[PDB]
Amino acid sequence: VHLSQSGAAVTKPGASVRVSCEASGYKISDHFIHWWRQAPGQGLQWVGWINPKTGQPNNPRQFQGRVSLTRQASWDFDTYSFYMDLKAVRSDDTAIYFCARQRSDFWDFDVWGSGTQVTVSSASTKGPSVFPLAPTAALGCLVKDYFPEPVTVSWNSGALTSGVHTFPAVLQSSGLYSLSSVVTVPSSSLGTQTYICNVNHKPSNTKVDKRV
Amino acid sequence: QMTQSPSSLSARVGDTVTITCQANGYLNWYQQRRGKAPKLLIYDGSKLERGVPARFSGRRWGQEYNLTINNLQPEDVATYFCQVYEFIVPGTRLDLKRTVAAPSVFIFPPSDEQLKSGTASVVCLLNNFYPREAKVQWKVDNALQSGNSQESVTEQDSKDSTYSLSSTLTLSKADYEKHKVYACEVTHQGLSSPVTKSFNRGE
Ligand SMILES: *[C@@H]1O[C@H](CO)[C@@H](O)[C@H](O)[C@H]1NC(C)=O
Repeated sequence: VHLSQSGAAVTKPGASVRVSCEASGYKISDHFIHWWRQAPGQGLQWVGWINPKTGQPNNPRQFQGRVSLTRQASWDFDTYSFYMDLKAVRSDDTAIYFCARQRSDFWDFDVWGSGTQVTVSSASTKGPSVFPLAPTAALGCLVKDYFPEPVTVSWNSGALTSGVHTFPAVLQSSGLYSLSSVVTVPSSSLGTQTYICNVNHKPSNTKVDKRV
Repeated sequence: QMTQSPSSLSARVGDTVTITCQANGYLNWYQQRRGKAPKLLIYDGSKLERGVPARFSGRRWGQEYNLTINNLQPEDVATYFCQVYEFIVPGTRLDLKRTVAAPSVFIFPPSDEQLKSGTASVVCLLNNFYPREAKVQWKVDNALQSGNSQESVTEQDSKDSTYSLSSTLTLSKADYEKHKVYACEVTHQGLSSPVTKSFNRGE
């Protein structure tokens, strides 16, 4: 009994975004599918349910608003795709969206999708720009002004892992992200060792490799 | 009308922790790992979900629902929450307790490569401290900056059970050069006295 969700989505404010949930592995017709959403550092909020048998969502048109829940039956009935359409998006909508299965009539949710990030930002693709953090002492790299998430940071092409902290990216009023990656090492070994953070940003085939 | 207590728990491996909600109805408890989807631990007050260690259990008495974890393990580090129909409490962070540890503190002046871009970024690093509550203060020439700061913190470290925190003071090219002393002053439990690491032009 399993639920797989679509990949991360990015969209400009005022547009529409679709999140998909593929269900398989049981009598799918027999269980409601709920959608939940989780804003950064926050608790879950109910978004709605849909009945797989009839396609009936919890709010009827007159109440649905900016969200519309749909299904399409993979006619064998071994598979079903469930959709969450969000129209006229805004920053508020930025969050992880989960589909989940209602087991009993009483809303115990025993299976969850892995979740889908929906990032609504004014901006669009940009590779990051990397500046060094120069000095047991500490050294690092500031990975600044990229979009969208994510980036991967390694040191000495993966040969250095100990003492490495790669922090969560924060967001700026710029509307773009900045994160920093750091290592600590004994006050010696400096002049001895070549410290090189390799940064990657898939979305933009950016792939700098900077030294400290 | 549903509440949960408390908002944060630290416990030692092998210890027992209890988390309470106030609520009404068919209630379920979930575990959620920092970065992941919830996992059902108990349904309907006290029924243990198939496949979950019996060191989890739940007690209803009136409007009080306890979730109890006995013999706490390293994989129990997560957020826990209760849920009744559409309503899900914000939940309790549980972390593993360890000996108190003051932050290794450092500062990082703007890179000149970057000043070439017009934006300057000063960085502060608090490294490997516990417990996780902390306060950074950005001071320059004893001026107290009160906007213009980001903060980011790591998850509890799966090895040494510490946290780390990075704080980025971003300010324009001009207003940077005009001042001299840049200090980072942080206050943490494990530190007898707020301590500062402070630079300026001497390099
Ligand atoms: C919950 O635990 C608290 C503290 O352990 C205790 O006083 C109370 O008996 C428990 N509540 C229930 C409903 O078992």
